[PDB]
Amino acid sequence: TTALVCDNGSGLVKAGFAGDDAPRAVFPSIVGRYVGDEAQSKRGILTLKYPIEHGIITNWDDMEKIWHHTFYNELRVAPEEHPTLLTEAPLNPKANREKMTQIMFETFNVPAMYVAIQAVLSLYASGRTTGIVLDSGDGVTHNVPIYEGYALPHAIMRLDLAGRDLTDYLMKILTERGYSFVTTAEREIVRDIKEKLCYVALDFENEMATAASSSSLEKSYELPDGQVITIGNERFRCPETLFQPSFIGMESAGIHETTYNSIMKCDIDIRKDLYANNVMSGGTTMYPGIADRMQKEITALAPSTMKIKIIAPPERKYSVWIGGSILASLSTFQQMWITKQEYDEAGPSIVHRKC
Amino acid sequence: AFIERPEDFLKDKENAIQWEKKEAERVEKNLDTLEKEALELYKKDSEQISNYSQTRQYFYDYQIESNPREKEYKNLRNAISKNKIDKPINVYYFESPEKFAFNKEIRTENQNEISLEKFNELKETIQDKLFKQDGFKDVSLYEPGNGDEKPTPLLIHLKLPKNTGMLPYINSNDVKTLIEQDYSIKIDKIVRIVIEGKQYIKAEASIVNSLDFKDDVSKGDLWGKENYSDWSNKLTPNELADVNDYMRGGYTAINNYLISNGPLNNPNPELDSKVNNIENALKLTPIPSNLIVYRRSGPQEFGLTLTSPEYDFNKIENIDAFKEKWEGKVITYPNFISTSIGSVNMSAFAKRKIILRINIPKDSPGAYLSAIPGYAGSYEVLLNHGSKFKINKVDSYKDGTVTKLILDATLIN
Ligand SMILES: NC(=O)c1ccc[n+]([C@@H]2O[C@H](COP(=O)([O-])OP(=O)(O)OC[C@H]3O[C@@H](n4cnc5c(N)ncnc54)[C@H](O)[C@@H]3O)[C@@H](O)[C@H]2O)c1
Ligand SMILES: Nc1ncnc2c1ncn2[C@@H]1O[C@H](COP(=O)(O)OP(=O)(O)OP(=O)(O)O)[C@@H](O)[C@H]1O
Ligand SMILES: C/C1=C/C(=O)O[C@@H]2C[C@@H](CC[C@H](C)/C=C/C=C\CC1)O[C@@](O)([C@@H]1CSC(=O)N1)C2
Ligand SMILES: [Ca+2]
Repeated sequence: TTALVCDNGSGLVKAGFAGDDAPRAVFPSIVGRYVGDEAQSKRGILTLKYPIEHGIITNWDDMEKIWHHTFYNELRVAPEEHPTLLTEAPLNPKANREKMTQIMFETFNVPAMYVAIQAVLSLYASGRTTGIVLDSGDGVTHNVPIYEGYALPHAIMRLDLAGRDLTDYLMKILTERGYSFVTTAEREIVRDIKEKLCYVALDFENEMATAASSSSLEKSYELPDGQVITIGNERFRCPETLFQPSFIGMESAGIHETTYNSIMKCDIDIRKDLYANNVMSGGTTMYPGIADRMQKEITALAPSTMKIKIIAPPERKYSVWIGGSILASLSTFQQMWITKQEYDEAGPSIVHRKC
Repeated sequence: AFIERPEDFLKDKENAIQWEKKEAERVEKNLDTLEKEALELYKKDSEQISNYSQTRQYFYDYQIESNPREKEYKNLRNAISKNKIDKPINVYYFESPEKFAFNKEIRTENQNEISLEKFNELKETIQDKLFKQDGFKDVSLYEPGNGDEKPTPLLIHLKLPKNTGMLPYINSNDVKTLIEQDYSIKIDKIVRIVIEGKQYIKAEASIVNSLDFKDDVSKGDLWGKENYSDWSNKLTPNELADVNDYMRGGYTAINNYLISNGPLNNPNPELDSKVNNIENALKLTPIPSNLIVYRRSGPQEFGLTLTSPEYDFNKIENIDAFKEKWEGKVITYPNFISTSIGSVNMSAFAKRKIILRINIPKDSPGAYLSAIPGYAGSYEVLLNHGSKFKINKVDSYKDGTVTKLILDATLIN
């Protein structure tokens, strides 16, 4: 009776019930070869494996295990008893969404389901149907411009640069400082340092002079064994990578430039609406200073008369999930569910007609 | 003069000029006001207008679209392509030897002779190469002679086929001929001649046409889908499985296996089988026309990294060093290699500085991958593992403040 909302990410699954204001369960998107924190409790005879890569499901057997674990272990429900809303990346291939649909109906025997675009859900969580979304997670970042509830596929930008790359970069530059962060467990520690101490500088070259000249930017962090370490310019060099991907050897546009490129690929008539509704979602948009920095970078690229607004809600770590919870619980959405009967009548390709 | 023009006016300057004068007068009747305007602007700003016509296609789609220089480029190109010759004609023009990757003087302008030394060096340099040409160019219907202007020691004598666009026009006292280059040049033969007391190299040249979509990625995508829709449905389940695995990111493992020479010293039957299937997929529907593709290379393909001092092509010394190392050389990729039918810059490789511009002979192994639903935004042509490319010529251009390189290359296997 109550619908399920399962937001499947490269790093984390966020799962819960439509109508709740937060996911009941958030757990790592890993299998052992065991799922989640079980997959690493016995990671000996086994190795941690991520089935979703850069936002796309790449292993269907492993993903079935993730979804198994979601229904039975995390939410403690029967799939046969709950319509289930799944999320997907922008530009998810059509064969992927067909395969998600097949698995839901033929493996899990759900009474109904639906597949929603993550960026559209996050926009909707703030009550908008028009805007440009920067969605940045553990594995992938997108710019998705949306006009009156429709994602605009020809203007979507994708960068394979996100939180896990930032973590790995932080391990490296901390190691160059004189520490040693290299193992899988140390990678978890540095993710934690990243999530607690990093920020985006408003003026990067300025910030690098300051730090070189004072201890004013230094912060301390206590390791699990009680060793306390110091972190300095690494705090802001780490997420600076989003704006300067050459920091990790990438020759792609940074997130400010992809946001501008995306807007420039849209019809000229709607660009002002996009500039006025830049919305951020996902864990990798949580850095203090990121909204101000994006404001400054986009101001430099755009016409001098352009009114630019960056919207970054405190909840934006879960705004895809929240959007799914709102959507799945709307009166006017109920006609949109794909029922098991519709699946029987029409193939997996029923997803394309209903979404 | 005869009633019908010759294919080559040779030294008959008086008839060439008169004929082209009548031709300029006839074509005036087919150009609308905007095209005539385009011609007038070209007369006034030819160098910059030609320069734009050579490198316009390498920027972001939206940067190209909003450049006001597009209007002149489009309107002039239309004026030219309209007026198609109905049988071949030979033309004459001087080039810098640098244009054909001879980066030194054949002789100085004050010298009258060319050494056998230089002659043979030039021959070895421009032999067995297909040189890509772009942009607007003024040519002569007659061979320059006593009292004609001759800016370099290299005269090109080019044969242009039927249906070549040529725009005859008058610029004050002079009768001219405009073309837009859109082909590759083969130099069939060079000879040393004498004009007005000085030795010149005369290059006997012909053209090779290729499909080059440049920034028109929609036209290129239509062509690709046109030719590879049933290739998509003719693969064995094994081949489709392995191609999709490759495309889905399996490429990194497969290609590293290949580059590290895994088949030799660390065989892996599972990977070998995939390599074979992908190759067989690429031989299933060979590239059905001569085609130009574009690849934005990582610096590691040319033995550089992001922080290599030698990757700063804003310094001419680094361009020279790159040319000395790579220009005229053949390079091999043990890996399968991705290219696009489009020349436009993209977000994912916006800052890459080395562009490969590759001529693919008809019937080469290859496939328009983007004919498979799922990820067609690449406009991708996958080339076979172990491909060899001859680097014919290295050009450079500015992308904002950043100097980037265009490597004119040819697939030779
Ligand atoms: N680069 C392009 O112009 C282009 C064109 C079409 C599609 N794509 C798409 O982008 C992705 C492929 O990206 P890519 O082609 O930039 O990655 P790639 O796999 O070709 O390159 C990965 C890295 O390895 C290097 N490399 C590749 N071959 C090498 C060799 N033989 N020796 C030394 N170094 C070598 C590259 O410089 C790069 O640093 C695919 O999804 C593909 O469909 C890229
Ligand atoms: N406060 C924070 N500051 C910086 N990064 C954070 C913060 N909180 C979480 N992250 C990072 O965000 C990522 C997880 O976010 P999210 O759950 O949105 O990604 P995902 O959906 O698993 O991945 P993707 O959307 O790329 O498929 C991790 O890399 C995590 O370290
Ligand atoms: C609090 C937390 C947040 C998180 O996002 O974890 C996700 C998932 C995690 C799986 C590996 C181990 C089992 C994690 C176990 C338990 C809980 C999740 C940890 O791999 C990440 O850590 C990677 C590596 S480091 C980084 O930047 N992304 C992202
Ligand atoms: Ca996500």
